[PDB]
Amino acid sequence: GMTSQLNELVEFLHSPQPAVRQIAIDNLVGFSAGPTSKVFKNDSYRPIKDIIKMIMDPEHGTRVIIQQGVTILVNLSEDKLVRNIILSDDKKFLKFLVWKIVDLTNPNADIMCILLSNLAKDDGILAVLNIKRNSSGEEVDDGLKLAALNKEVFKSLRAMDCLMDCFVKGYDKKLTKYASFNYLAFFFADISRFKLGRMYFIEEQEYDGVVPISKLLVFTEKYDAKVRREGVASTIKNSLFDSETHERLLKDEKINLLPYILLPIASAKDSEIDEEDMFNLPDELQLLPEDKERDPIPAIICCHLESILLLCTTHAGREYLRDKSVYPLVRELHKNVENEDIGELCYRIVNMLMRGEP
Repeated sequence: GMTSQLNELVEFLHSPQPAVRQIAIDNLVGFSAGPTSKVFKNDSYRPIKDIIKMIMDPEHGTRVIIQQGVTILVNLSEDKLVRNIILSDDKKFLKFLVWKIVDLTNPNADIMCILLSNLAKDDGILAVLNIKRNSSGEEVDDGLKLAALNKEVFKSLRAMDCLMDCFVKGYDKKLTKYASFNYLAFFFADISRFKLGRMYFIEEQEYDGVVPISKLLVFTEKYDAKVRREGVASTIKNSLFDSETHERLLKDEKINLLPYILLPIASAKDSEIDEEDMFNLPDELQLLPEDKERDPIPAIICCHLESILLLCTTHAGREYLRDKSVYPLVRELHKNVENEDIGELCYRIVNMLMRGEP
């Protein structure tokens, strides 16, 4: 019935005629969500391969065809086995994808960021850290016409550097009218789970001489972009996996890590901290606006509390946190937010900060 119709239809994705393909994918895009999507897994994932070729085709890959192909791939990238095909079957696609996001004339940038964030679960995503290009202008990389970079915006030839630039400077449609790059937050979140990924975020990069994690910190207070807050929260937590890195990161004043972990758990109104404690708080936590509130999403608060808890691993870290009135902030969070997961974490932090010197 429908299964029989779709099996025949999917094969037209590799018809030699462009007109035929354009029609085939137009009809198929609707069936990529829900039980009918099994059809895209025929011939050991041949439809996925054909769709990838259609997207990358420089002549016949129109705006609509790219949008429909990516929309399919976003839906199908829930399956782990499909993500494998997207990354490993053709190594060109990942290069194509990241470079087309940083193309500020690409109208399908955001939908592509969603695809990228889904692919970041598979550890084959680490390839992004090595994807560079020879020149700033137009270039042919393994038969791919890469668009010329905006030299005014992107100073790096590294892909990961340029994606950071898009996220940090492109929020609220500031680089492109078509996109705000929000879902790159989830890309950074999932890639920083891996060792080599964490290492990008906590080390100086040449192109702008800064430690990337610092550039994301400001977005913990971005209360009109829930996706950004969630991803950045996880990236910070994942960046702190190594105890021995904690002293360096807390004390680097150019990074200025701690205040942006604390701000989302701080409130002006529902919080009584005496003035002795308040004088030890970081500058950014003192004289808070009257309307200053905690992040309303408990999942995000818990993530920040997990970061604080990580920092409590080492004695030097515990001393740093104590000296910045982290205890009173945690106490008042506990007092004023009924959530039970938040509460459990608050006690675990206090248990740690109660320790002396080993």
